[PDB]
Amino acid sequence: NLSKFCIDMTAMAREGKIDPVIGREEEIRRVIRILSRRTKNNPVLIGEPGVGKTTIVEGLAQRIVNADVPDNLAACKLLSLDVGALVAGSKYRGEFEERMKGVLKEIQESKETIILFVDEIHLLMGLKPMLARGQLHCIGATTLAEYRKYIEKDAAFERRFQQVLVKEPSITETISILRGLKEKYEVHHGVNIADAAIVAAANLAARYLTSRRLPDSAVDLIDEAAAAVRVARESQPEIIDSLERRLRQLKIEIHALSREKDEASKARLAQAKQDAQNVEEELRPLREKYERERQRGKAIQEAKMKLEALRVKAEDASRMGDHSRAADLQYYAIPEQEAIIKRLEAEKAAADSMITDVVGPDQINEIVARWTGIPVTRLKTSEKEKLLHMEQALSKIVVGQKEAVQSVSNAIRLQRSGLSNPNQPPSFLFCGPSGTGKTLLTKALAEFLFDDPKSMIRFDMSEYQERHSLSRMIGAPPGYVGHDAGGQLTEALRRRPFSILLFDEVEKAAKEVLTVLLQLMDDGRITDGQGRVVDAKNCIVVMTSNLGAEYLSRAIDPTTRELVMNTLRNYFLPEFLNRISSIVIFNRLTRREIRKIVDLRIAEIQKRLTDNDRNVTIKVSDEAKDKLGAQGYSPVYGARPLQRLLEKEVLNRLAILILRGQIREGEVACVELVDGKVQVLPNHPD
Amino acid sequence: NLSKFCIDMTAMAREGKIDPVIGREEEIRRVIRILSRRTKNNPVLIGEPGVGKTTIVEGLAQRIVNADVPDNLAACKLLSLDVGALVAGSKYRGEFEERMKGVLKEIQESKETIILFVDEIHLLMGLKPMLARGQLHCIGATTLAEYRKYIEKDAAFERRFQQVLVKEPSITETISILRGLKEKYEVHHGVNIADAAIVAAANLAARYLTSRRLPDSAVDLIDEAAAAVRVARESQPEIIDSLERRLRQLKIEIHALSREKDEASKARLAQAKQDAQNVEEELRPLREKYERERQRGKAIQEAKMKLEALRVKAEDASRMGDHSRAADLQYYAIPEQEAIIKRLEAEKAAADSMITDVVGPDQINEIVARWTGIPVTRLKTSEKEKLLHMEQALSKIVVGQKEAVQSVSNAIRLQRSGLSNPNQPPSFLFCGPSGTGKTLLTKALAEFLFDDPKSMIRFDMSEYQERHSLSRMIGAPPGYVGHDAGGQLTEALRRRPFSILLFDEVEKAAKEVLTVLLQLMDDGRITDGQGRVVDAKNCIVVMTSNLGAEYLSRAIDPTTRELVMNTLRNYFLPEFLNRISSIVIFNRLTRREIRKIVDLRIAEIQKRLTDNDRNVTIKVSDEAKDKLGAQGYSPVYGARPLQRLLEKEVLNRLAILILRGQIREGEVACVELVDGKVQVLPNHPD
Amino acid sequence: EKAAKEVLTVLLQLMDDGRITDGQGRVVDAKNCIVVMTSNLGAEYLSRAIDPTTRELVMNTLRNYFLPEFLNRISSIVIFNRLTRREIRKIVDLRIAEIQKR
Amino acid sequence: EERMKGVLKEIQESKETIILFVDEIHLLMGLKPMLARGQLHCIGATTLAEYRKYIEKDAAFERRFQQVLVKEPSITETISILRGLKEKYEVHHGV
Repeated sequence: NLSKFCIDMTAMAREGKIDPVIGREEEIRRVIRILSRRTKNNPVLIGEPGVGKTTIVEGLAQRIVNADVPDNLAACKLLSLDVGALVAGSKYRGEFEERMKGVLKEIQESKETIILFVDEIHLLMGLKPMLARGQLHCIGATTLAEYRKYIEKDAAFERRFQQVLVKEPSITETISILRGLKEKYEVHHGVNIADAAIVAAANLAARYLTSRRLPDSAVDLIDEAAAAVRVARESQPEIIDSLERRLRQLKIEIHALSREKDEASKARLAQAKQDAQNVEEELRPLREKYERERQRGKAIQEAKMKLEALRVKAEDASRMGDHSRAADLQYYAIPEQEAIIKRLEAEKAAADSMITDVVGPDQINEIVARWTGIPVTRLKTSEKEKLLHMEQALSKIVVGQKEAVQSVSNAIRLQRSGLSNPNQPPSFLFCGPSGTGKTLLTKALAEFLFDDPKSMIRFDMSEYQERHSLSRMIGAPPGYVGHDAGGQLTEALRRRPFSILLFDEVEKAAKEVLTVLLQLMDDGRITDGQGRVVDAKNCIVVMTSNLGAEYLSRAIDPTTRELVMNTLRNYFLPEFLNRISSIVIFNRLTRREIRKIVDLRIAEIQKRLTDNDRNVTIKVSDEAKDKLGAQGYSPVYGARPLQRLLEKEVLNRLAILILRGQIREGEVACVELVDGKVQVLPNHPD
Repeated sequence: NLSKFCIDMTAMAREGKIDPVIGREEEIRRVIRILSRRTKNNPVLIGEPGVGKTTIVEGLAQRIVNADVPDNLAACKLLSLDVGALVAGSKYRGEFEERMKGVLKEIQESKETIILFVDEIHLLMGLKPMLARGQLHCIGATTLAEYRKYIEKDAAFERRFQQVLVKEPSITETISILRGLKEKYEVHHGVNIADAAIVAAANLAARYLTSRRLPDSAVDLIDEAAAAVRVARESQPEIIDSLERRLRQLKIEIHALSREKDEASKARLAQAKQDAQNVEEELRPLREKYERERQRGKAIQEAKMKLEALRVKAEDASRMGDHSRAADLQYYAIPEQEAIIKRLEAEKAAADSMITDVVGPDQINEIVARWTGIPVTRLKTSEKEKLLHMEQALSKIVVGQKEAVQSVSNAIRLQRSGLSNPNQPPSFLFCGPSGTGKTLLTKALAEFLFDDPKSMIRFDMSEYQERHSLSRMIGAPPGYVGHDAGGQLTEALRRRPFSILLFDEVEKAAKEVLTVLLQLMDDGRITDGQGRVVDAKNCIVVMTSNLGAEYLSRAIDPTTRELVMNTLRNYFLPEFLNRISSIVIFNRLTRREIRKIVDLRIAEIQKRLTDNDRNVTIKVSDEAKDKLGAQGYSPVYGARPLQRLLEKEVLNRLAILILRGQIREGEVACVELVDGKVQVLPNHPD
Repeated sequence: EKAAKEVLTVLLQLMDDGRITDGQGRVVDAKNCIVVMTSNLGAEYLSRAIDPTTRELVMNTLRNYFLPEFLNRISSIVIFNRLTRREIRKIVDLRIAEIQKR
Repeated sequence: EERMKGVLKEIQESKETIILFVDEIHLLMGLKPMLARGQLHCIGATTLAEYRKYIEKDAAFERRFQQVLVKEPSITETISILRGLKEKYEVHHGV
């Protein structure tokens, strides 16, 4: 028989080597209905890669072999066969097609109803399975795109098929499947785990390592964690290996002195004999407890092995009816094995590097850290304390609208508390003069709430005032030219959902993209031109304005607030306008805060000084700062100009004397001013 | 002889593995006489996808095999080539090219005359049918879109053909064809079906499903419901299975306990044998009647099967002319098979309960439900009970304008009553204050008549004050600015046959807008600017206004209403105003309805608290309710901002304390107005 | 000044990435590199006597051409002018020096 | 193919857990050793280019491997490893 390429699922099912599936049953029954459906028997599943749609097929087969299934299909069997393996048969398609017809017939001339799951089904593209008229069955599963690319472009084949979707499970579903496979994996490493670590780890992978999808992601996370900790238990303790290297060098010394004959040699001979003694009679306690734990875990492993083997054999026999041996094996070998395990556990509990075989969340934390280099500190923060401190925290970054800060704070608070629409994320639309750090405000926001620069994006609506600009920016359905670039916005949502959304020049926008953004607000997602309606619940969305700022006199009054109220209600649909978290405003910039910013400026300057060993002592006279500020305020950009202004107007002469070294190590940057012109004074000429 | 890629449809007919389709038989005669022509007898069908135009082609073939033929086409052979798999599966067009060649020439090897069906002939473009008009026939079918974009371009190839069209099936067609398919699917399934179930099914299938096309949509959903009923029928009852599982446990326990020396084991073992006999004498009656009804359905299936077998054998002999032996079969098996059928129905009805072969509409209703996310609880009124509870149900949504909603309900009753002008759906003029749930009322009607928000689209007359707005709303020819996006209302109606048409604040829409939408509404229809066919007599249209608020004095009297309507008729065409089925009057919202409104809002709050485990109770004190109403009362807009007012007032500090924990789960959010500025009275200190 | 503003965008990235993301996504560091870009609009204001008043005219002349922060993510603005007849003759002397060298 | 199986077979003929690192693994892609998970053991290594060219095509391998890049070493590290080398290199040429 040419079962060469085939793999009998039902075999391992009876064998029980297949992993125990969990959850997602209604889908299974849907599959069933599709099978017994006459017109198009074809279950053709679709989902994102890696999710182990495979796992789902196998779980259905598992449910099958228990015979609690469609009767007309209970007598049927399932098996896999890699299409790549079939085309691995030969090099050329011609001789290959002989193998293929062999496949189609070999199953055809099979007097027992058995079905094949054609994984990666689309690869039929590269046909013969027009033989499908009920005499046979298949099972389809592959990604959406290529399905639309080839299957959707074949009527006859497809009018005989029925797309099946795959929802991506959520946190709780992880919790389920992970708690399930916990025992299996712990055995395969002979280890222990606690739950809260699993919970966190799941959430964490969900948050940051997101180039892949739930849930197998957090699974392999568990994997690597357990591997690392199992490597540590498998490895000798640091005291043990140091002891052993020591004693090796100790017997080295002992005998090297046994060669020489002089009183010092014999002295350190006896001394190194005592050394090797001490170390050996100390290690053999620790050495032997290490060995004992090795043996304990060993016995544990093999006991679980025979335990589950008996379990699967007994389940098989019960499915058969071999009652006598089934019952005796069950109520004899299971209980004694339980006793074995419980006395093993008792002795391990009494055993008190002695590492806790149980893993810890901190472990996963370190792992994800080296996965993304992100400071471990920020991770172990539950996203709650930061909330109870974010307000003043970000105040410590920029100042100027305490009220705006605390407002957006309350907004995100009400989001995370879950006291609103749980699907439409909070939305933001600013107004006021640039220079404050509005951008920078959002920036600190992100790197505090997602802890990443790239978490920010940028959108400037002059670039988005043509309807076709909208088209390209959201991408177009594959039937259009936008198929080669797609939607940068959309694709950004894809790659990193937990991120931030900037929008600017919104006054200069096209009305249509304005409306699709309004939808996004009320949608919490966007129906792409392709069908992948990608969530936004992990997003933050900001729009910019500076128009009414012409009202801003240095001074907060409600009067001007209503001024710009109308000044905006005119601009956009008041219903649309009802979709901000709350109206976001600004104000003028009194001198005091500006010179405070100057203090922050000289601060980051001293920071740059600290970046290297160079001690430099910035002495900004009060009046220095005073002139700096009083000069560089921009009625159009505030200190954004003044920033680089002072940057130049110090860094120049600073680096001058630095290159010159005339102001030497440990010296003082006496930041001086000369008659209305700032001039730091060199401690010396050449 | 590479017919391998093609199937002899005529054979399949003589094989009798096809389903006799009905309807469009005049189209059959059309294409028949076309093939009788010598001018250009190779037509193309104008066909919308998903109509099973296939089914048409096969009906053609079936009539063809049975003397329903112009003698010129005596023994022509309709065959079926999978053109798609043929063209796209070729990795290199050369093999594709030689395939095309070979099939072409071998067609000319017409040992008998054949006429192959082919589709998507544009896919043959991307000119090798060099002699199609000679030595060749063409069975074409597609939408007019492809005919235009590819065929209407070329001259010779196109002019070789003729145009024929088939339309969307009416209800009645589906009715008949489903009545046909009833028996076929039954015989494939061995279950029962209710006529009216099918009727209401296909009805809702038209109501919804516009994605897919009738009829075959109704067919497939019927099939799915059927298989669901079949899966339940295939399964043994869950109570029996559970009992038998318990019984297997009991057998194992018996084998385990009999080998034990203890009167505990012996007593429970006697108990186990006893209850084994119990559950056996329990299930085996029900188990055997399950087996029996299964044998009944099996007799049914095989009886109908041999019925069809002998009947088509007799039909074959008829086509042979064996009237002697054909009539012998007809009068020796057919009515006797029917008598077998009658006896089977008799014994099955006499069995009458856990499993029913019939298909309650509820089942397919659940199917379409999880196809739409709406309970059939909604999908059972035919708008009748939707009316007979309209007043009350809508009141449960919004209140305060009992007169206005009353008139709305009356005129909508008239619309449903089929006696008012069905061409011109009743139209309405909201007129009163603002922020009164006005747009909320619009959406309320929208859903209450559809139970879905997508059936309502925003169209404010404020953007539509001019004839430029006219051109953008009504669409335009290719040469005007209101055309590129189609027309807003044009496309809006192009999608929906059932929706409401929002005309907000129409005192902005100029008289010209009144007159053009009069052209529209007077039959609920006009011709779009883009140049298509559009009619929405099933849709709904409603206008709004608020200039009557200015009349309204803080407490509707016709006195003020009189002058209001005067100002309207002299501001807006009184003849056009006569198209308004009812002027929707409103008054000053007194404080009681607003109190109840805020109560509904805090209800939305408490229920979103329920939306998670985090759920405490609000206690809005009377004075708090009243004061907050007085505050958020916006005489400019009723209390439209009062909602944001209230939420920002309480919900902020609420969540603050919550995520701090000053009040824990389930307890009271005692909203007690302190100093007129209520504070969320905490319960747990620091 | 004639550039496609999206090429300008990728250049601005280069200015602010230290590297660049490509069609392969991969990134290659340019920290050890520098960049040059020129214009010749100011010739309008070119009339020898260095005066500030013109420089702001030029600054706005190019503000309207690019993004503000783009013109700020720069390291420094560059300015040129015509040549003094004396330095003209000087560079000619350099030329004849080149000549005698050849 | 057959010699490849022979050694592949020869793998199965193993006293202890035989591990066969392989480089250029793309060379076998541009599937044969899809036989036994658990029996065979290699380490992957190539250019990121080759990663996307052949690693990311067969979904089987995609579930069967995990990548670890190699950051470019730095200068001080060069100095160190070069001291290491320097020892043996001079030993090779006594200067």
